[PDB]
Amino acid sequence: ADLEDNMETLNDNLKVIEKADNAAQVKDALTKMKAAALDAQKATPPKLEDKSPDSPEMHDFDHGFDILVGQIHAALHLANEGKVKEAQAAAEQLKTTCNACHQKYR
Amino acid sequence: ADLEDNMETLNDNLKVIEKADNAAQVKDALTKMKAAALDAQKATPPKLEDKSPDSPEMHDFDHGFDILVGQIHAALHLANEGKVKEAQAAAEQLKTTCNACHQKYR
Amino acid sequence: ADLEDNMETLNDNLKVIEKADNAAQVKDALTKMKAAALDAQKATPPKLEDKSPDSPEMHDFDHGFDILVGQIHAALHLANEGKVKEAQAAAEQLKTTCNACHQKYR
Amino acid sequence: ADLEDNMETLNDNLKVIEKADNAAQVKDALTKMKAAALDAQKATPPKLEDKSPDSPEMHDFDHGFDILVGQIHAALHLANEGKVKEAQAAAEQLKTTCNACHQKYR
Ligand code: HEM
Ligand code: HEM
Ligand code: HEM
Ligand code: HEM
Ligand SMILES: [Ca+2]
Ligand SMILES: [Ca+2]
Ligand SMILES: [Ca+2]
Ligand SMILES: [Ca+2]
Ligand SMILES: [Ca+2]
Ligand SMILES: [Zn+2]
Ligand SMILES: [Zn+2]
Ligand SMILES: [Zn+2]
Ligand SMILES: [Zn+2]
Repeated sequence: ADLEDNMETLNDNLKVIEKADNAAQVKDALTKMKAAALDAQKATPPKLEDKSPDSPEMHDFDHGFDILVGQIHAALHLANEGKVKEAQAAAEQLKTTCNACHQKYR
Repeated sequence: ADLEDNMETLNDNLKVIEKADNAAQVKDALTKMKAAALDAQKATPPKLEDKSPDSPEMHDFDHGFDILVGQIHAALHLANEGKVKEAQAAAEQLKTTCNACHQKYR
Repeated sequence: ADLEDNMETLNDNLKVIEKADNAAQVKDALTKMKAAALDAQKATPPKLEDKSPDSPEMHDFDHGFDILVGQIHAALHLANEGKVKEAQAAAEQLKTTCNACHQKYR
Repeated sequence: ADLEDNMETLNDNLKVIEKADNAAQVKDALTKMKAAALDAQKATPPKLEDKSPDSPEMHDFDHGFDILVGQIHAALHLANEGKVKEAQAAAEQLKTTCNACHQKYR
C-alpha cells in the first residue's frame, strides 16, 4: 500500500481502539496498525522526495516508525493480558509519535 | 547497584516528573530513570534466581526493561522538543510497563 | 507478498550483496531486504498456525525478525559509508539469524 | 564506571572472546560487554560535551551504542546455542560498530 493508504489504516484503527469494548478487538486493531506502520516504513514521503536515501532526515523518518512500532508492541502486551483500558490508553498516548513525525515531515 | 535501589530511583523520578514545572526537570528525571533501568537490567530478580541466565523467563525479564527503556527514549524526545505535558503524560503511561513486569516477576 | 516470497527476496538479495562490487548495489539490496523482512512479519508461518497470536512461540518468531532487521540496519550504515567489504561481511554475518528461525519455525 | 574504563572492558573482553575455547567463556565475556556498553551509554563524550544532549550528534552517539548492544544480544543467542565459532565471528564483525563510532566521535 502507499504511504497515505497506510496512514488512513493507522488513523482508522486508532478510532476503533478508542471505541472497542474488549481485548480481542483492541488486539486486532493494533495488529493491523503494526502491519500498516511497517508497510509505511518503505515509503519516501513527499517532503523528503528530493533528499538522498542516506540523508539524516530519512534516517530520522525511519526512526519515527520504529518508535511507533515499539509503542504498538507494548500496547499489544497490555491487550494480550486483557488490560483493555490500559491498551486503549497506550493507543491514545502514542498519538504523540504520530504528531511528532507529522510536524517534521508531513 | 541493587535491583531494589534502582527500582526506588525509578519510582522517585516518576514523582519528580509529575511535579515538574518545566521541560528541563522532566528531561533530567527521565535521564536518571534511564540509568536506573539499564543498571537494573543486569540483575537477577529473586523469583528467577533458580533460572538459568539463558531461559525464557530471563529473556522476557530483560525484554521488559527494553520496553521501559524504549518508552523513556520516546518520552525524552517529547521533553527535548519542549512538550512538557506530553512527556509527563508519557511517563504516566509507562507505569503500565512497571506494573506488568511486577505482576509477573515481583 | 506472502511469507515464502519475501523469503526468496531475502535470499536473492543476500546473493546480490555477495557478488556486489560497489556500495550502491549493496545499498539497493539491503533496502529490498529490509522491505521484505518487514513485509514478512505480518505472516503466520505454517508451523505456528494453530498457536495463539500471543503465544511465546509467536513472540519469539517476531523477535527473530527484529534481530534480522537490526542486522540489516547495521549493514546499511556501513553501506552508506561506502564500506563495501564491511557491509558484505555484515550480510554474511546475519545468515546465522536466518538459520536460527528456520530450525525452530520452518 | 566512566566512559573510558567501560571502553577498556569492551576491548579486553573482545580479546577474551577471541581466545575463548568454549561457549560459556564467550557468553560470559559478551555478558560483561553488554553491562559495559549500557553503563557507558549514560556518558557524554569529550567531543560532544559542547553539544546539547538533544542534538543530532548526541542522538547518533546514543544510537551507536544501541547498535552495539543489539549485536551483543544476537551474539549471545549464538553463544547460548553453543555455537562458539559463530559467536566469535559475530564478535569480530561488531568491531565495525566500534570503529564507526570512534571515527565520528573519538
Ligand atoms: C498512529 C500514528 C499515526 C497516525 C494515526 C497517522 C495518520 C495520518 C493521516 C490521517 C495522514 C493523512 C492521510 C492522507 O494524506 O491521505 C497522515 C499523513 C502522513 N503521515 Fe502519518 N500518521 C501516524 C504516524 C506517522 C509517523 C510515525 C510518521 C513518520 C515516521 C508519519 C508520516 C506521515 C507523512 C509523511 C504523511 C504525509 C503523506 C502524504 O501527504 O503523502 N505518520 N498520517
Ligand atoms: C518505571 C517503572 C517501574 C517502577 C516505578 C518500579 C518500582 C519498583 C518498586 C518501588 C519496587 C519495590 C522495591 C523494594 O521494595 O525494595 C520494585 C520492585 C521490583 N521491580 Fe520494579 N519498577 C519499575 C519497572 C520494573 C520493570 C520494567 C521490571 C521488570 C522488567 C521490574 C521488576 C521489579 C522486580 C523484580 C522487583 C522486586 C525486586 C525484589 O523484590 O528484590 N520493575 N519496582
Ligand atoms: C536473511 C535471512 C533469511 C533468508 C536468506 C531466508 C530464506 C528463506 C528461503 C529461501 C525460504 C524458502 C525455502 C523453500 O523454498 O523451502 C524461507 C522460508 C522460511 N523462512 Fe526464512 N529466510 C531468512 C530469515 C528468516 C527468519 C529470520 C525467519 C523467522 C523469524 C524465517 C522464517 C521462515 C519460514 C517460517 C519459512 C517457511 C515458509 C513456508 O514454507 O511457507 N526466515 N526462508
Ligand atoms: C566493542 C566495541 C568497542 C570497543 C572494543 C571500543 C574500545 C575503545 C577503547 C580501547 C578506547 C580507548 C579508551 C581510553 O582512552 O583509555 C575507546 C574510546 C572511546 N570509545 Fe570506544 N569502543 C567500542 C565501541 C564504541 C562505540 C559503539 C562508541 C560510540 C557509540 C564508542 C565511543 C568511544 C569514544 C567517544 C571514546 C573516546 C573516549 C575518551 O576520549 O575518553 N566506542 N573505545
Ligand atoms: Ca492525502
Ligand atoms: Ca536485593
Ligand atoms: Ca525516595
Ligand atoms: Ca542537572
Ligand atoms: Ca515463490
Ligand atoms: Zn514483547
Ligand atoms: Zn530517538
Ligand atoms: Zn541507524
Ligand atoms: Zn533475544
